[PDB]
Amino acid sequence: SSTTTNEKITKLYELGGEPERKMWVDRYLAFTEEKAMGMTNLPAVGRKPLDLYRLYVSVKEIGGLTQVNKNKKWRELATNLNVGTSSSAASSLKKQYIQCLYAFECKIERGEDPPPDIFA
Repeated sequence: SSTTTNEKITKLYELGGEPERKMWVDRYLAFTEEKAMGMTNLPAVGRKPLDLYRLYVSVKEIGGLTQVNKNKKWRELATNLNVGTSSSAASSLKKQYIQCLYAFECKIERGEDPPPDIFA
């Protein structure tokens, strides 16, 4: 069945070269453990684990967060990360995409964007 990859963390697939993404990704995990939402793997897909980095660069090329909500990009990103592309893969990756990002989307764009003199 679908289920989640045996990989709880994600910073593992990137130890050097991506200090920015490994940090945000490490925080996302520290965020899930913060509310005890799941000390185990949860935002993992069929094959590969989270792939937040590959999903972050893909979502940007996709067009944004709103595009992946009405442009049938759920099956696209699903095919980009190799998960199935059949049917349930899109619906699964859809919930996994929002589970991974969404709250993180605001924790990566809103405020994260170089404080535009934003009250600072």
